[PDB]
Amino acid sequence: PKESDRCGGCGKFTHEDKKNDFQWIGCDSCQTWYHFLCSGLEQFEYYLYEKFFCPKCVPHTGHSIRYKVVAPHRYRWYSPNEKHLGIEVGSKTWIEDFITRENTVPSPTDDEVCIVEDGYEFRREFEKLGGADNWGKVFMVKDMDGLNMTMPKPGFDLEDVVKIMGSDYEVDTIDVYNQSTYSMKLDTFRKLFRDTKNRPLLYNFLSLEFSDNNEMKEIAKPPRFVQEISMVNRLWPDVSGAEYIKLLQREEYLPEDQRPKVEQFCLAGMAGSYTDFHVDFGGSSVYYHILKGEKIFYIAAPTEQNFAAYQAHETSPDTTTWFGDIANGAVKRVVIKEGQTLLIPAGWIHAVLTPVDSLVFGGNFLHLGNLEMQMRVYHLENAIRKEIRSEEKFYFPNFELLHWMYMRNVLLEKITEANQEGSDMREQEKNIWTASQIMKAEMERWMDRELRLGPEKNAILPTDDKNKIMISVRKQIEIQTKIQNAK
Amino acid sequence: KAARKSAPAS
Amino acid sequence: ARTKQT
Ligand SMILES: O=C(O)CNC(=O)C(=O)O
Ligand SMILES: [Fe+2]
Ligand SMILES: [Zn+2]
Ligand SMILES: [Zn+2]
Repeated sequence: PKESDRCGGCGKFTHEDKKNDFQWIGCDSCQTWYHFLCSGLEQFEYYLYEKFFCPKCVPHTGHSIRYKVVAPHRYRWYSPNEKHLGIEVGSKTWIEDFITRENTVPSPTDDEVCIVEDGYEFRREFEKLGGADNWGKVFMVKDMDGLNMTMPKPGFDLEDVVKIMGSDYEVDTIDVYNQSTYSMKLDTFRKLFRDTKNRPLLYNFLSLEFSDNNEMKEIAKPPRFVQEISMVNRLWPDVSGAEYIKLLQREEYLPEDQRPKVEQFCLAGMAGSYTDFHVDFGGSSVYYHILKGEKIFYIAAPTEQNFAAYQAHETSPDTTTWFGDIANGAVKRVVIKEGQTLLIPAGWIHAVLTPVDSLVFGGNFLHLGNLEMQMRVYHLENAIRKEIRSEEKFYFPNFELLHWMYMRNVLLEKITEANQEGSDMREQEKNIWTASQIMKAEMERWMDRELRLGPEKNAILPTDDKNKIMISVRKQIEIQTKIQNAK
Repeated sequence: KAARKSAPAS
Repeated sequence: ARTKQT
């Protein structure tokens, strides 16, 4: 091929292959082409420079010249043809103003959020309301004592993180004023973060999942209660020696690379960060602890009125209206300060402002208590995905697969036992019974869809295996309903 | 746009 | 910046 189309480099035509993609960038000086990953740039930089300005040119050309902030109220702030368009949520201009008027949104009712003093108090109130089977309101815990939730010692901060994880460790970072996501080196984030005076752009990452880092995963953990109801945890138990061998002996082993990795996240944001309204993926519940700084959550109850508002807001092309202004006073304000812990069940629609440089440890989880709401949110996601194109990474990893395995490995067992024994399940296993009915109904839909128009890409679960699971499920459910026409 | 918790599968 | 995709 032509030599002007050779990196770079790398001195190759094709880059072996985070991912370079088949992506390139040309020097506006030496005019040669580089693979993106041979350019020296990090993904968050790909759109920043009008001029670039490779390594072989900088000591004599100067550092790359970045676009002029021509329109700070647009996501494309660098674009002149957008100077005249409206103010977008939450661009630099929008946030700037919002920081001053934001305090007018109402506090929540006691029916929506329950603020307790510590983990012990939480437990009481929690049980009062039916525990996790009947978990519908968010809780804010002013002190973590009594939650049995491992957290590092304060004074612990961003530095220890980039040291434990490594400085080259890349993480999906939100370019705030641009309301987009790009990979950034932990070390590169630390630099920008530590420069408190010069922040031409703001960054906030929420997606540093460390469950797989032998050090980190030991330093910050979910509350005991979260672990006890986590469906992911139940399917991929942290087990060893004979327990693990047994797990293998029963065909109950699942690969670690199939595990939804979402229960252990570190988050860090620059002052001024705003994350726009969303529901957490898969309708997952959240634990969220402030190690440093402060967050302001703007929240709305998982009602059908609110969902319908949210779905329309999410599918409309409008970009200039805060969802709070169309929500008919559904949005409430809750401030979370250093050392305080938020616990959000399935459904809650929320946005968050970061008043102050921050560091947080949190995680997402699925539990049977919120099965129905979890499926409701899944329907909400899928309906939005029909109108708007998004990346699967912003959705719950292996949602369906998880449910396929939970039925096969957990539920399918219990039902069969009762069917062999007595045994009407509504006696000490009612919760289990209803969970099954719900799970199967949704699963029959997936099976239906899969059958009406084909399976996804290659893997993971073959159609015939889903059916064989289903065949088994229908039988035992069919069989159990009978038992429920005597007892 | 695309500014939300991100968690590849995997 | 002038980019490209193959
Ligand atoms: O911290 C932020 O900017 C946003 N985080 C969330 O919305 C969450 O963890 O559920
Ligand atoms: Fe969230
Ligand atoms: Zn190259
Ligand atoms: Zn050059």
